[PDB]
Amino acid sequence: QRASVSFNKPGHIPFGAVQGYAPGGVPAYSNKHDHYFSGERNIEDNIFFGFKYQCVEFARRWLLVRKGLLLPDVNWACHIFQLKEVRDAATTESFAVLQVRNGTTTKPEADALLVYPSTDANPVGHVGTITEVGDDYVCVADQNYRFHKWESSCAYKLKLDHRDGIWTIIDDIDADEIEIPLGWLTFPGRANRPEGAPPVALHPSLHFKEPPKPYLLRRNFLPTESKANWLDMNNPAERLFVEEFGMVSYYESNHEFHLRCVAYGTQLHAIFMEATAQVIESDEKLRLFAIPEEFWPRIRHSWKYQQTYISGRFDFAFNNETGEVKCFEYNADSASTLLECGLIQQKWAESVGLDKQDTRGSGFAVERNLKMAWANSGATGRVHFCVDEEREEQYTALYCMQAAEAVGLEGKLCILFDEFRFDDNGHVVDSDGVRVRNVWKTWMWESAITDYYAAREERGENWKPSPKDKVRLCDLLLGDDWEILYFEPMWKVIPSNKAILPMIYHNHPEHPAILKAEYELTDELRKHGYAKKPIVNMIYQQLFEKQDDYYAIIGGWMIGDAFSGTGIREPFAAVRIKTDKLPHPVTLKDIDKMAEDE
Ligand SMILES: [Cl-]
Repeated sequence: QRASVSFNKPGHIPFGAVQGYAPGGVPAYSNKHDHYFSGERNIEDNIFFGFKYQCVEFARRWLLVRKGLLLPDVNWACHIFQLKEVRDAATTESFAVLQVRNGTTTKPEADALLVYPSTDANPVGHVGTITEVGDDYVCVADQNYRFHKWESSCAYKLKLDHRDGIWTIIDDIDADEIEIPLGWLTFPGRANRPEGAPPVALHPSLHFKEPPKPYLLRRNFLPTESKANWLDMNNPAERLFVEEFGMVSYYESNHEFHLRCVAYGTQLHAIFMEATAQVIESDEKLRLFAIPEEFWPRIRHSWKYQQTYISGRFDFAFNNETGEVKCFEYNADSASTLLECGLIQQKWAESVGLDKQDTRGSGFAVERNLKMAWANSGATGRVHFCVDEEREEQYTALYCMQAAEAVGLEGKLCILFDEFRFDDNGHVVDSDGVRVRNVWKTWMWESAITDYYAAREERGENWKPSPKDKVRLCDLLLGDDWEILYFEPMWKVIPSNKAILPMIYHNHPEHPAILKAEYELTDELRKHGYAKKPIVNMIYQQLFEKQDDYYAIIGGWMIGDAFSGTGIREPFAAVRIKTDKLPHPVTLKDIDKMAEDE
């Protein structure tokens, strides 16, 4: 009936899989899906090509293999069009490129970098490689645009229009979204390196140097400008926040700290998902995780049916001396503190004047990634956002709801269960008679399980749902309709259970962020030092080694499948990321931009 959903889209190939080869033997690797950021550098033979696998990464790696020229650092792809100078990889000698505008009498040529402008859904623009030119087409090799396995030596072919001697490359593959590139960069006077030529030997001056150690430093600040009414009371979420909490100190990181969180967060999310699958398929593990046996079929169906999810938050610890990040838990079934990270902390920074050019807020990607999670969640139609009478649950719901609605979903906030009736056929419908199909909720699956059993005593087990009956939590979350999409799905209780911590350590002891953890105390744990943590028996976890006497826990947000930001609790504290200044930016608008924006 209703079809299974997943964040993996048909015919898109996994992250890092080879899509194909541009002429001259340059592989394009999959970046999973658009706007995906891995946090992982691609460094081969001491050359830093870019982030696995963004479009500038391919451009730089292509340019080096094909022509032996090194593309300088540039943050936004569209800014490549203002490039005047690359460097010869072997000599470091400067080499001048030629800017050729699209839509003039100059025909494009093979072995040029094609640059797309910034659009509304592609703020960074795009770069690819023109591999071949015909009388009415150009072939383009790139990364991070199309995710299919290539059938030939390019990702796609673009129309090349010719009218009155004027040549215009038009991207009209997708029907509505017609994009017209800015132009392309040629490398006049530089031949392609020979077939079979030995690899390019980068001059030692141009090798990747060790970036500075991550840092996370507590700062104390006396504001220059301080705004009194810095939240928008016409936004419901912000109004409820001000009603809970009302209208200095903060944390500053560097970009290396942020990247480590993105990389470790993304990698851990996969590790936790892998261990969740092992629990799902084991009866003994389901028992250990205190899933009642009666719900085993329900939770196993959830795991197969719904591989989408909106939010989850790691708890990280960080050591400033060693740069080490460790993970204590994945609060994978929660959205608590999202609004604070995604919005409040930036608006606070602006009010006291911290929104200077030299930093950005650490929850900058949250809003965009939320919209993206909702768009690829599988939820269509009406989504009921279901909360208790707690302001925090309400404003978390409203913030997730704003994102849903921004991508064409229709939201209804439901506080407790008065919005809902059973119709003449035993189904939960709302006050518009619309039958429930999608539920985002703050209600915990454990509370639903408890409500399920209470209702079972109260109502009987011969009980048929009828229109006279009040809808309860267990009818909303654990009803006869197992094809309702739930945000956060039922299986999400598994990665959230600390019983998983020994499993991820057994599976992945090599991972730098993984704490040693066992179900029984081992002499290794006694020697290192341990904490004994209960689970709904015990787990024993290794101990992990204060600024102005403040202990701080870092929250690392997964929003859909994207690591989307950090927030701190000492009590909620703002996190600012100091921006990497480029010494030799290609254009002034590229300063303070971030490759994370792609
Ligand atoms: Cl459907």
